[PDB]
Order: sequence, then structure tokens, then C-alpha cells
Amino acid sequence: SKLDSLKDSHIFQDFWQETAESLNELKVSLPEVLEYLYNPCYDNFYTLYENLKSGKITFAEVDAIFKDFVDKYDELKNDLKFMCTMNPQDQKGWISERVGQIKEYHTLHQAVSSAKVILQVRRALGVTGDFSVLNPLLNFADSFEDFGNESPQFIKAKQLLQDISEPRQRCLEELARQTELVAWLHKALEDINELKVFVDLASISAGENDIDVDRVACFHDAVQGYASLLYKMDERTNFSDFMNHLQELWRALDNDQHLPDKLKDSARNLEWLKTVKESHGSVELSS
Amino acid sequence: STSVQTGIPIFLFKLLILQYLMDINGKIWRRSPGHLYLVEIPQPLFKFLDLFPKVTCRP
Amino acid sequence: EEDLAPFSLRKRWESEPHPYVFFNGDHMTMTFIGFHLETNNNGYVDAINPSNGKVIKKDVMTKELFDGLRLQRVPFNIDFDNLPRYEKLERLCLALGIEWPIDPDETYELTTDNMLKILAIEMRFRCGIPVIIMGETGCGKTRLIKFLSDLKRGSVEAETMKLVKVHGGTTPSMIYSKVKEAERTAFSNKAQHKLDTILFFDEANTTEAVSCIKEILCDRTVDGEHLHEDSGLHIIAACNPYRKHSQEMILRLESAGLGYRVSAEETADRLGSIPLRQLVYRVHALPPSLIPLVWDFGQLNDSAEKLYIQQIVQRLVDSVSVNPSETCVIADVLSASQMFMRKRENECGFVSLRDVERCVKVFRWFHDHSDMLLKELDKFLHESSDSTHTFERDPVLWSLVMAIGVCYHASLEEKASYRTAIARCFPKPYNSSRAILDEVTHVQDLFLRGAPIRTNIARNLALKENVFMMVICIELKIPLFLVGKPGSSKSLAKIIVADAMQGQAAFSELFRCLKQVHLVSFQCSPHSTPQGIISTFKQCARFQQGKDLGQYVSVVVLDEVGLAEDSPKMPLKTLHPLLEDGCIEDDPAPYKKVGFV
Repeated sequence: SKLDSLKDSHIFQDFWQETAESLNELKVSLPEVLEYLYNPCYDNFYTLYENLKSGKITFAEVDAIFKDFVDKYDELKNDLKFMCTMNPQDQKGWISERVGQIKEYHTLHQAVSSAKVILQVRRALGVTGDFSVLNPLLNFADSFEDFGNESPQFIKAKQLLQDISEPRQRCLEELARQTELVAWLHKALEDINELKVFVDLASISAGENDIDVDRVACFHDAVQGYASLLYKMDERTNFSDFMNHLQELWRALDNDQHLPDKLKDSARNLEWLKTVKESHGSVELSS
Repeated sequence: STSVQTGIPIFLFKLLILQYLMDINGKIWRRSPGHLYLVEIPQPLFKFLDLFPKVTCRP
Repeated sequence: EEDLAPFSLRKRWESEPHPYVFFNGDHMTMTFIGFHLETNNNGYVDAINPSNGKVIKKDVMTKELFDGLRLQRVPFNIDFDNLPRYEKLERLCLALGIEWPIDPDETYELTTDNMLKILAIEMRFRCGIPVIIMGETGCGKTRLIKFLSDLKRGSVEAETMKLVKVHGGTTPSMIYSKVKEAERTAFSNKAQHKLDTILFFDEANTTEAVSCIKEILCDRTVDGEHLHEDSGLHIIAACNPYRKHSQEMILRLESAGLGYRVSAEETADRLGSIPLRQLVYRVHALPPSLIPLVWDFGQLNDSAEKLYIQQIVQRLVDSVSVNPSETCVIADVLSASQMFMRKRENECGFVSLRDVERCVKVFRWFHDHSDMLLKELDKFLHESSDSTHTFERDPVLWSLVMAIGVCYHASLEEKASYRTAIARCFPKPYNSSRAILDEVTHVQDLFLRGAPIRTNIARNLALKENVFMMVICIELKIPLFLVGKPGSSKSLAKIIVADAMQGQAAFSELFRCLKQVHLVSFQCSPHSTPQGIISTFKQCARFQQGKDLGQYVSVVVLDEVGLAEDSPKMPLKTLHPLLEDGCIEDDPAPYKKVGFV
């Protein structure tokens, strides 16, 4: 009956398998499953229940147990209803403050990863500029603390990076990791207005099959999606105009969700893109 | 030879009895009274080879 | 077996006594080789072989005649265990009639049965008896005859031995043309250097034209025209033995994936009532009047096999800077793996001494590349594991573990027994089977992650194994054959490999450091001619020409070779030469040897 009341708790199934790997290939009988296997699960689960009812849990168990719930917040509210159906009392003031605490914690660590990738793109683009607000965040990133309480002084700092996403760090790391192409485009192409003749000059030296043709459109959509950043930046910008141009970058992102994979698949064709401009007469007539 | 499994009595009937070998897009071969054709066949077939004038050889 | 009874019943092996006398050509002495002369108490002298006591043929020699042979000082009754190399070489040149010898191969050892085989073959084409040798592929047939050719020529730069690799698609007209050109060059070599030419048909049992070879040597005729007796030309033919597979592998072969396209009783490729599908060597029946002329070599009795694999590994490690002692570790782990293949009622195709040099080639590929592979493995195991798999790895022992991972461990089905029987030879980091299994698991995970990312994929051990084996054997141009059920994730592996194994446009860094691959596919059918297969090989070789072959590999992918199995057009008969030198009816070259999946 207690397992029937607790099968829709993903945390319970996690606890089940991480304490039942703690027994090792054994043919075992049913009455000792209840004592040798069930009672430690129920005792650990009830101590965990009275912990979440009080709030004495540490952050280490918070990011060690709840790691598979990131940006999946309906199952955890439903899971806390199923979690409190075990001991039959009210559920009014317990769920919403800790779900809010877990949302601020998740956006905090998301903001930490965003800060690391934005300093990496700040280094690889060559723009020195000035941010000066993600220094205590990095001094916290190598810090380690053990408590379960709600961090206030960072909230206003996190108002600049509230709504970025769990994606778009992919876009920032595709900028920050493809450095040879962005150096080659600042060296060799240098402006937006030669693209319309460069596409036509590449469309001869490309093949006739469909991958070979669509490399050109992948390059075109990649540089049209990143032209707000790789060509219009001054070398010393502050944070406010940086997010102000990233705003119209998000408008540029809303028409095409596939732009960082287009950047990567264009970035692994740099040898062809170097062959485009210095191409001699490529003597293959066509099919 | 011994690795000529599945063609012997048709060929022997064409050349030795029907006296011909024919290519339908070309020439035709006629066995002639005036040449001797010895056909060395080792050893079903044992009864078909009996029809012909046979010189058997022994250890 | 009743269908193999004239062939498989070897009435004697080499290991039964060979008492030989010869009368020397230029010198005026005698050679008593292969037997000893002992005195009987009846006043007579008998012949007794070494290595045991057998008193065969009592009452042979009188003792006063034996005293006479003391007086005229014949080299009588000499065992060749305690002779040095120069003395055995001068006994060879006195016996073979060679004047002014050198030693052409110092690595090639001369034990007493190698003298008896050399002198036996030389007697057989000194008097006129045809030379047909029935031995396996592993035993030293081509090395012994090349030593005989290099000894009989002495020092002359001319061409004496010509080795014709007979395969299953070897037509009679090629063999006739090769015997005529060998006859022409035999006349030319006798005219210029007074020297005779050997024509060695290797594997002269796989073709239907074996009776044609019977025309060449049993009655000395080329397509109706006679061979000149005073030309100087000797034909040696070698044959593969006849044995049926043990029944458990025929069980695992009839059930491998979907079974055979034809059955075992309505198949057309037979020898007797046995299919050639169920034989170890695909041999046709020898014609009679060569059955009483064939005779057997040794079988490599597993004592000297360690010596041969040691010479092969020391000649292919290139140990100018590898190791002094780990070469012996390679040698005895390969001996242990070969003995594991022997300690079972079957092997795959009795691949001894050719799987070993291929596997040393794989080891050389890994050890040449064991600088970025270990950095990527360090990165992967740090980002995805604990510190247990984060130890420093030896760039020679890791490559040996992966060599036996892809040579032997991939094909076997009893893999855990192989791992626990091969872990008794490895040093400290690989004493357990679990360490070898973990290491091959992490590197298969490394190559699957080096591919572009896929979601909703059947990420299992079979896909990892197929991707890992296919990447390696496309890099090394080893052919690989893959049979599975029709959902085995064996064509998904083809897709993700062909998209990941791009040369410089690769996704990750490991595949960026490897070759570029363009593959030409050909889906086989029961109505498949061999001309399509030849055209596919010539097309991929046409892709491969003009390019840097260290950064470009073409690979044919044949998609339904199970459907081309016993098709009466026989398209796979041409496959065996096209995988060896890359082209039939042409001399080999670069840009012709291509990969095969």
C-alpha cells in the first residue's frame, strides 16, 4: 500500500535504486525483502520527509538529488503533492516557498555558467570592455557552503540575466569555441556588404549536390544571424548596451532556432571558405 | 577431364552421333568420315559410354 | 568422412622417418641424411632414426663394408643437431650441387627436417617427379622455397622463383599464359646465367582449373602443346587441406542473423554431399593421378611457432625506439591468444601467422597514434568518470590491449573466457579481465562521442562495437564483414561513421586527426554479376587516385553479400583477389588497394 501510494515520486524511485545497489546475484525470499530491503528505504525516506518538512537539508543534497528537474517544474510541484500524501495533513505553506527557492538556485547556477561563457566570449572576441558585476559571482563559483537557507544582493544583478534560457549558452559557446573562423572573418571579409557578392562567388565553386549547395545557405544564415555581434562591435562596450544589442539578437533568434548548429556546420567548412576567394579556374564544367 | 561434371552425354551425342556442333549466330561444325576422334573420359555414365566402340584400359 | 576419404585420410605425416642417401653432383661423396647406422650383434648394420628407437629394416649392411666406408672416409652417420650454420650450408651446397654458396637468410633456421624437405623437393624435380605440397597456410612452405631459390641462384640478380597466387576466380587462360611466360623467361635465364626457373602455384586447390595444373605437371603439356624437356623449368603446386567444420560452429553460422539464402541440401556448390560453405578451406576435388603424388609438410607443432611469431614481431615492431622487454610481452600474449584459438575445436579459418602480422600492423597504427588518443582518453575520462580510470597509461601496453581487443576479442562470442584467459599474461594495470573490458568500453564510448550527437538512438554495446571496428578497419584498410539481424544497428553505424569520419570537416578533434572517406555503395542481389563488383572497385579506385593517400581512403560497402551467396552468376568469386591487391588482371599499384565493409 505504501509503495502504491509512492510510485509517482521520481525521487522515491531514485532512492530505491541507490540503496538497492548497496547490496552487491542473490535468490531471496519475499518476507525478508520487507525487512532487508524495504525498511531502510522507508526509514531513509521518512527522515528525508521530516527534513523537507523542517528545512535542515543542505545544498549538497539539493544539487546531488534534484539534478534531473532543471526547467521541469510541474513534475516537482506534483511530486510534492504525492510526497505529502504519505503523511496525511495539509499542504498550504510548504510547497511554494521552496519551489521558488529551487527556481532561484537553478537560475543562479545557470547565471554562473552564463557568466563563464560570457567572459570566454569577451576574451575570444578581443573586446576588453567593462562589466565589473560578475566578480563576486566568480568568487562564489569557487566557493563552497553547506546550508539550506535562502544571495539577496545578487538578485538585482540577476535582473539583467533573468530570461536568457537553458539554451543560448550553446550559442555563446559556439561563438567562444569557434575562434579561427571569427578571426578569419575579421581578417578576410571585414563587412556586411560584400556578402551578397560572396554568396554568388561561392555558388560557382560549390558542387551540384544538395549538401554542397546548402553549405552556402548555411554560411549565409549563420553570418546573417551573428552579424549583430561579429561586425558591429566597438572594442570597449559597457554591459547595458551589450544587453541592448542582445535584445535585437533575440529578435534575430526568434525567426531561426537552428542558428548555432548552422554556425558549427559552417565553422567546420573553413577550408572550403578559404578556398572560395583564392579560387582559380576550377576546371570541372558541371554536370 | 574429371571436373567436367554436368555436360558429357549431350556433347557426345552431338559430336559423335549427330555429327555437329552449331553456333546459332555463326558457323556449324560437321564430323567427317576421315578423321579419328578419341575422347579420353575417366570413370549413370557407365551405361551411356557402352553405346560407343570402347577401348578399356586397366592397371 | 566418406566424401573426404580419398583426401582427408593422410596415410602418413611428415613425422614418420625419412631415410635418405644422395650421391653428390660435382663432389664425389655421399650424404647419409635422416637416419643413423648402428651395429647389430649378427654382424650387420641397421638404420635407426633419431628421437626414438626404431630398428626398421634389419640386415641391411655388412660390417666389413661398413669398415670399408671407414677406410674411404665417407661422411657417414651424422646428426645435424650439433652442426654450425656454415657446415650445414656447405653440406647443402655439396648435396644440391651448388658451387660457391652464400647464406641468403640468416634468420631462417636450418633444422634437420628443413634439410630433408629442401633435399626432397630438389630430388623430386631433379629426377622428374611432380612437386605437390599439401600443407596449411601457416606452415613454412613459401619461406622454404624462397630460401631454396635464393640458395640455388647464389648471387645473381635474375628472377628465379615466380609465385602465382591461385584464387577461386583464377581462369585457365591466365594460368596458361603464365606458364608460357614462365617458360619464355626460363629459356632466357638458362641462356644468360645457366639457371632454372621455379613456378610456384600457391593455393592450387581453390579453383576449378586444378586439373589444368594437372596438365602442366602430371603429363607436361600447355593447352595441347608440349613443354620442352631441356628448357629448365619446375612447377611446384601447394594445396589447402580438406576438413569439415565441427558442428557447433555450423550451428552458430546457420543461426547468425537471418540464415543462409539457400539451404544446405538445395545448394549447388558441393564437393561430394558436403557444401563448400561447410568446409574450412574452400577446396575443389583434386583430380586423380595427383593424389598419389601429393605429400605433406609439417603442421607447425606449436613449439617453434613462438619463434616465428617472435621474428615477425621483431621485424615489424621497428624497435629503434619502442621497448626492449615489452616486445617479448607482445610475443607471448600473441602466443597465448593463438593457443587460446587452438584450445577449442575450431578457429575462424585457421588464420595462424597472417592474423598475427595483421594484428601487429594494428598495434603499429595504435602506437603511432598513441599521443592524441591518450590525451582525448584523458579528457573524456576526466569529464565523465572518477579518478579510478584516470591513471597514466603506457603507450605500448594500451596499444597491445586494444590490438587484442580488435583482433580476437571482437569476433569471439565467448568473450569473457577470452579475457580471463588472456589476462594471465598482461602486467600490473591489466591483470584482471574487468580492466580490459573497462578499457575497451571507455574507448568505444570515446569514439561514439567523437561522432556527431544523436538523440533517440539505440545506444547499445553493438552500435559501439560496430562503429569502433568500422573506424579502425577503414583506417587500416582491413576488410570487415558484419552479419546481424535486420535491426542490429549495423547500418546506423554506417551512417554515423560515414558522417563522422570526414577528414578535415570533422566534428570533434579525434576524427579531425584522421583520414577523409568517400564511399561508393553497391547493394548486392541474387541477380548480381561480378562485372558490377569490378566496376565498383574501379570506380572507388578512380575516386582515390591523384590524392594524398594518408588523408584519403575510398571504401566499397557491399550491402547484401548474403544475397549474393550461392547465386549461379557467382559474383563474390572475384572478391578474394580484389581485397588483396585491389585489382584483378592488372599489376598492383597505389590507389588500387581500397577498404572494404
